[PDB]
Amino acid sequence: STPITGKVTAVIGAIVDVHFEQSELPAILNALEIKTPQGKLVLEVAQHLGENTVRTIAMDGTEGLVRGEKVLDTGGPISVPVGRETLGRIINVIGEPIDERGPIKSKLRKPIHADPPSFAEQSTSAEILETGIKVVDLLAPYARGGKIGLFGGAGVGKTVFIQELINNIAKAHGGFSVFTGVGERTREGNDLYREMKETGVINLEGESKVALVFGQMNEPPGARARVALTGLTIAEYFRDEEGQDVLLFIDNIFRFTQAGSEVSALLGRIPSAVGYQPTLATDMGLLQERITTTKKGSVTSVQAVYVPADDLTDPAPATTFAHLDATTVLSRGISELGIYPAVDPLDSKSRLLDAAVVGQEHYDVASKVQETLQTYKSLQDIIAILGMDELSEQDKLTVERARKIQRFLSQPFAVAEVFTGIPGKLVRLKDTVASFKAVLEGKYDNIPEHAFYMVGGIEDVVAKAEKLAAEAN
Amino acid sequence: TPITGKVTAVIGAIVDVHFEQSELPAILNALEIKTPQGKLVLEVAQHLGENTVRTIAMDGTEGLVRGEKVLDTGGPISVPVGRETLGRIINVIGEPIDERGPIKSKLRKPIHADPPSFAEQSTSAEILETGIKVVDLLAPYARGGKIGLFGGAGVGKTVFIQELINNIAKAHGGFSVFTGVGERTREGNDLYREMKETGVINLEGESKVALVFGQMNEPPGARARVALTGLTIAEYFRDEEGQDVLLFIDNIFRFTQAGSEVSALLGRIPSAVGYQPTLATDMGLLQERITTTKKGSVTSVQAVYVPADDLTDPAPATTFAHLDATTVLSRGISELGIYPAVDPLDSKSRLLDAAVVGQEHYDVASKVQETLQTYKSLQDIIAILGMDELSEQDKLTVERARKIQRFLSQPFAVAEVFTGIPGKLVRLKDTVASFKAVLEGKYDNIPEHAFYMVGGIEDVVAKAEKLAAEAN
Amino acid sequence: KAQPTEVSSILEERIKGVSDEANLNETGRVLAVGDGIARVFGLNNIQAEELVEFSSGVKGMALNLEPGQVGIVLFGSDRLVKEGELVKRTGNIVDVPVGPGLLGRVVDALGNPIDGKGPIDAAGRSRAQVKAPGILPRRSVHEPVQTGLKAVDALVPIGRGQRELIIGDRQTGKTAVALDTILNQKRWNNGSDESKKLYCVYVAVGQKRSTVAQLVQTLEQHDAMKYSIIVAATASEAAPLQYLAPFTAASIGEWFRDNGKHALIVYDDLSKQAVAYRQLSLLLRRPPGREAYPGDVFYLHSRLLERAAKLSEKEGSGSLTALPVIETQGGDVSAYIPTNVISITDGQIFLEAELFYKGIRPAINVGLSVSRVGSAAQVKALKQVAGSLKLFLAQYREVAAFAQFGSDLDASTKQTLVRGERLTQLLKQNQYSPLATEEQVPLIYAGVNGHLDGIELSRIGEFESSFLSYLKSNHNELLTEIREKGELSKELLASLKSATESFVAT
Amino acid sequence: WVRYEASLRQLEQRQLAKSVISRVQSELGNPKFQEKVLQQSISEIEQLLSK
Amino acid sequence: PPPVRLFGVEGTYATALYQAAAKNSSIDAAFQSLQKVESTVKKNPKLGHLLLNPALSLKDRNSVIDAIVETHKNLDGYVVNLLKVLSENNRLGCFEKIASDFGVLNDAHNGLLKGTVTSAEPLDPKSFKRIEKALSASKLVGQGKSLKLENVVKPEIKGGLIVELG
Ligand SMILES: Nc1ncnc2c1ncn2[C@@H]1O[C@H](COP(=O)(O)OP(=O)(O)O)[C@@H](O)[C@H]1O
Ligand SMILES: Nc1ncnc2c1ncn2[C@@H]1O[C@H](COP(=O)(O)OP(=O)(O)O)[C@@H](O)[C@H]1O
Ligand SMILES: Nc1ncnc2c1ncn2[C@@H]1O[C@H](COP(=O)(O)OP(=O)(O)O)[C@@H](O)[C@H]1O
Ligand SMILES: [Mg+2]
Ligand SMILES: [Mg+2]
Repeated sequence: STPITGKVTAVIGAIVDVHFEQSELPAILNALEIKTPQGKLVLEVAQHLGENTVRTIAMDGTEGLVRGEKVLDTGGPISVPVGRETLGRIINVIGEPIDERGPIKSKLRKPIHADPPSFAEQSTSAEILETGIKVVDLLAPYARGGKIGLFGGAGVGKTVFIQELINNIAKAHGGFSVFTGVGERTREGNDLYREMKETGVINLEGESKVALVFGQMNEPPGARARVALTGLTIAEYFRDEEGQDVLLFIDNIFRFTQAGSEVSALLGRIPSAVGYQPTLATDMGLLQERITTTKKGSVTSVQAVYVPADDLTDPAPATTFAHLDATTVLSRGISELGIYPAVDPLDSKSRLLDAAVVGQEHYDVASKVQETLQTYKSLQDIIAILGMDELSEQDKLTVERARKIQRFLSQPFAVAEVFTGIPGKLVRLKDTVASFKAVLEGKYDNIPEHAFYMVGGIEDVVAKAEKLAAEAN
Repeated sequence: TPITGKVTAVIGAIVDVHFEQSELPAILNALEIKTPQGKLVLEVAQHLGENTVRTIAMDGTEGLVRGEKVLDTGGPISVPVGRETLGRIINVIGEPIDERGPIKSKLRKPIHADPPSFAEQSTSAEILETGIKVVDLLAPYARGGKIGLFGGAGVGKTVFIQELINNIAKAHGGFSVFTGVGERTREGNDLYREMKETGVINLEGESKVALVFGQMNEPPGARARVALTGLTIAEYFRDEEGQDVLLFIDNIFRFTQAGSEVSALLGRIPSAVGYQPTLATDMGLLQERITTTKKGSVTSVQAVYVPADDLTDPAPATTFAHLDATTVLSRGISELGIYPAVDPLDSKSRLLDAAVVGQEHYDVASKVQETLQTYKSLQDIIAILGMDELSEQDKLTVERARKIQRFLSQPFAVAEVFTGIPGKLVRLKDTVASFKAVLEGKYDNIPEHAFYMVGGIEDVVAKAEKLAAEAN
Repeated sequence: KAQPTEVSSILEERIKGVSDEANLNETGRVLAVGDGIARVFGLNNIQAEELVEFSSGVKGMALNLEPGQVGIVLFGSDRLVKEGELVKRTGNIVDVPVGPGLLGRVVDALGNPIDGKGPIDAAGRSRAQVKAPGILPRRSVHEPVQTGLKAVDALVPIGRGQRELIIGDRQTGKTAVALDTILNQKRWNNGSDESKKLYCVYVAVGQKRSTVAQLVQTLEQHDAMKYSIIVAATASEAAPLQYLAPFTAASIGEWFRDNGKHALIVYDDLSKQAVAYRQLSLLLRRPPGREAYPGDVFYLHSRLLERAAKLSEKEGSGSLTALPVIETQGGDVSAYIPTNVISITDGQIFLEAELFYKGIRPAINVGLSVSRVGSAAQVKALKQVAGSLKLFLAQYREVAAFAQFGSDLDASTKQTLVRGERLTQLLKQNQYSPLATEEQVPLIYAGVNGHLDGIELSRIGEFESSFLSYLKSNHNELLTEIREKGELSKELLASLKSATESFVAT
Repeated sequence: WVRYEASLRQLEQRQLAKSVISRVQSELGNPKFQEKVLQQSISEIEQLLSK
Repeated sequence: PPPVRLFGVEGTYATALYQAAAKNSSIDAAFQSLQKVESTVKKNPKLGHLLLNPALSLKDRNSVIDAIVETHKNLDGYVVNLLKVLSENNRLGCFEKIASDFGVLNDAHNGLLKGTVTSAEPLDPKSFKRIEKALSASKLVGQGKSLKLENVVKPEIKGGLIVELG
């Protein structure tokens, strides 16, 4: 046909301005191509600046861009290959395979920009997702068709937590899973890809029931922004056209907001609170609403929010809290004392913690665990200042029991054996609720609190207590 | 020939008007725009340039188009002034909000007037007995002076000011004015109903109070200028009528809030805490016109809303220097059950002098203040370590200060909706005698509960006797 | 299916008629469309905040009318709109369909049906931006709003026309207490007395679509969707839609208020509306105020909330009750938006995670939760009757002031501590369990007599259920007496005391 | 059965929307670019006759 | 009282020139001199629009503005003043020129290329804009009809879209 040629007029960091002629203006978020010596550069039209000039966001590095270079309009937004062909392949933001295994022979390439399915939702938030992690299986149950937050700052252990999530779930899940790796470590992605390869999760010459998306934080802001969108395109195509339950996996959903703020700083927008993009809520909602159960298929989301400067009140983590059925807040303070995973027991929360879905027994156990932990945190100040002696017998017993539960919350992970030094444990929901019910009644008050450290079920607690009392003492 | 202009820009609450004649309207002039919903008034705030003036809309900018005919009134906003305004609700543009017909006032003065000169600054130290123990003890109010009600959201400012209207407004004798600046419309309604019941507003006869409202539902310009409208009414009462005036402005901080509100869109660089650069200037221009001159006295009571309960916010912090008697309502004391919520420490007034309230009054107030200060210095030591570790004298001081803090709470007649106890009118002399008796240790045996929500020391004794009787 | 046929024919005939008589010449042409907003030259006769129709079909609204160009906020995505596209001004200020047919339906910000249940039957069109009633047309709030939860009814009662803010931290029960208030109205809405019927309007601004589906199904189960109204402003939806949806829902509630009916609109979130309006201002080139929030977030909140009022008998005696929310950050009540909204609402309801994990299931923070009309807007059987029910709040404040941290002085202090602990034990209420005033009053009375000798604090949970069952059996005469009469007589108080003693004996 | 019939109505509306693409393609290949121009021109003439 | 508003923003110069002309005379003479200026500018492209760069000292801007002064002082009226003030101000001088012709066009010709659904260009030279637009449209549809690229009727797609969505 007739190519739509545009001329580069401004290159502002990761943002490129393109000027067209009369009646050839690409719409917002259209994909634009420039034949750079290293390959092709994709530009997404962020704004129309008028006078037939469009403000665009770069999918790759803007070095080597000369003003006036020819710009080709693809005729639509960025299209990523979709279908079972992409399963087992590693794809960047653009859509080309980066797994060096040849081009993807996908029959369709759905655009990364799609409208939410509106009110095609279901209130099926009643199926507990058994992950094997005793703390989340007790305090903040995960939804099979819902969204999991998995908050945390630097360190804390969010990456090992999500990796344990894949290891326990995607191995024996009835459907496909998609990992996006939004602005994370490329070495982490390589290691986790190798880990799935060893487990047979991604079999190159086989079923390979998992599709991988990458474009980690080494990529420019536009990439880190749109890699979540392309992973969502993969997930939505598997969810609707294939009718399969999909295990989404986003290693850092915050990096999308970080990239949005980065491009907004160059988009000529007055900054929002804490210097974020003003549209942070709008783009964040547009991102999260593509992750919905929908009439056909279902999605599990599983996010991982990075809180800047360990500030839970930061605008992006505050905004993402609404778009999450269950959250798992990892606090660095708990990480200091060594209870791992560092999930905050009384900051994770889950909509699934209701007696109708839970069963009024596990719900009561979780409520009493929260009771003990909240009392412990309330009394920490006078415990440090005065000590345990000042408290009455009931308060002293409550503090000791809460310490025991908080130690018991630690659970070894199979993906963290090199760190713990102890083989990982997968605790069933019934096992952990029975164990914590037994703990709450005081049946294990005589057992030292250290026996609850890096253990699984209550039988493991008894075994560790016996070993410490006999072999160690 | 009337001066005509055309609307050039409508940016939120401000409207830009261009006049095709060199005779541009002066700043603060009133601009009239004919609208289907009624009449829209615009107050000129800036001369942008090229025969364009930046104005602030008095009403909502609903349905404004670029090119609307704008009529210049030739002067600032004029509101009715005189006895006709008594018992009538006044809008920001002088219109009667209540549909009682037009106001037949023969005088219409502009809301923008020069503050009284330093020569006409007649000042007095007359005591004002409001019947509230804390006020008559620690922060005495001055007749003809300026009274401040500092407090956060939901601390007691509106209830406290309603208590002043009930107490002193009925027995004032002169003409008082209430100016609702950016407040709750339902609050204004209950205020109107309460004055109708108390008789200070007599619809079918003579009323002693003029009603001016700029409730928050109004646009920012109305909230900014309604204080000036009520101020002009009070000034006309003070100067021309030569009568004592009680200008009740509820939460005057809305004026500065609206000024900072319009400043951002007025092309003004925001000041600290995102306020208007001129906050001190326009706020003082408003406050100084509230003063007692040689022609009359204005016993104004102004509530001040502190954002985020932060007393260091620029607006209330600068408003403090414009105020004679200060009453600070902190959330902390209210959280302890003291419903008046007046923090006894920073609640200070210039009248607290031995030459004004008397040597005994000053001594009693000072002793109360040192007792509360010794209490406050012992917050953490008691909370984290324990009252047992204190000395016997320190324990006695702590318990006496607890009794005093309970005794500060007083039943307000308008507060029966919350307390459930009938309001009490504790006299100044009664308050002084009760507090000097308590400070002497005469009632150390009486439990702290008997001082909670009571009037005089006789009420304390009666409540203690009732408590002993029911305890058996 | 003749219905799609004739509706298509009618719509296309209307389009033909519009084309035959349009003569649109001063219509605008888009210069620069940004992120969900477009600047358009032309429209020399455009009204401010007037709806416009872009050539692509996306509706718009005019906040800033600069000389020459006007800023149009888009009520949808900016996918379809491009530079040079025609914009068609609708000629009328943005409005929302209103009427009784909106009941049982879920609508977006503009009022279009999004539940897929067919077209909306509206008795009329009301402006999204409507001036609040004046000083005189309102009336003092006296008719209570029966929330159905013990703590909020006893300590912070809500009345018809009152504005009570449900301020709290994240997932601390804000929408939960909103839901119990929502559901408790089924007792009266299933009757015939319209003066006691209280139609409901939920504002889901900033919430996710899955949460709104949870909401609508929950209302469906407990026979509540028929009298409730869902105005959903999805986060994925354009920020102007989030900004406008609470205003349109306020107009919808004002329809009931002005027609002699009582409406409860819960402005749930509204901090998401605040940040959406912050986005609107920060891309509309408006310089911000504090923490990058625009100047009129206070004016916005106040103007929106003040539309909720109790009209006088001359105006039909209608009422419009507001239940706004504030999502505080880390319990920061002393923040700009929180204290701003608290200064608007007629009292606030504070919820923190501290009491939520401490056991208080309503998470009612009796300290910072205060209602501006205590005696009024409360059930007569619950307000004071025996006196202690009136200073209930003062007693709670005392219990907080001399809690377990304070030294246990004497037997009187021990009794006061026991009374307070038993009382806060009683106030816990399970979710989706609206407990009526005819059942609230006996429990509050039992919290003053027979409370101290409770067998362990944990057993009061089952003690409450057993006491309800006891009041149901051969004591329903007392329940219906306190439900119908409203006030409690001396003989009624004696009978209640006798029943309490008989139960505590067992 | 009620919400099954509601879903059936939704599905028939969706299938009509699916057939809308064939409806559009019917006039896409139809040499419609001459009669439509004349009709819109005479409609414009009639529109301006009143004005 | 200029016929049409340029709303400033680089358009104030054209309005100022029009006001200066309308003060006494030369609504046209200054305008054909300005058109000659633009024609001379486009006659030498590398020498007529590259010279309008911001990186140019005031002395060389003055030398340029004398350079356009040529051919028996075709520069007449207040145009010379416009170049003089543009030398000491924003240099490049095309859009304010177009604004000048557009202003004079509204002053004396009053044409606009409307048609709503019609993607035509029916320019009309008449101040009474009531019925002559119909004659212009009839002439345009009669003779010419070069492109007629309607780009799909919007009423049909809009109506279909609302029909399927309900
Ligand atoms: N199951 C586990 N056992 C022991 N340590 C863990 C576990 N999970 C996470 N960690 C800890 O997490 C920390 C950093 O983890 P990671 O989440 O990768 O950092 P970041 O959140 O900055 O990406 C390490 O110090 C490591 O000890
Ligand atoms: N003297 C008092 N007696 C009883 N309750 C009071 C008293 N003062 C304040 N309160 C409580 O504090 C609140 C005061 O609110 P109000 O002063 O009207 O708001 P604002 O502080 O914003 O003006 C009321 O809800 C009331 O319960
Ligand atoms: N009776 C109750 N009151 C309040 N919250 C409850 C109750 N019972 C259970 N909950 C839990 O508390 C949470 C309330 O949070 P919610 O009201 O949804 O806040 P948000 O909507 O801001 O997340 C729910 O997820 C629910 O699981
Ligand atoms: Mg990481
Ligand atoms: Mg909620």
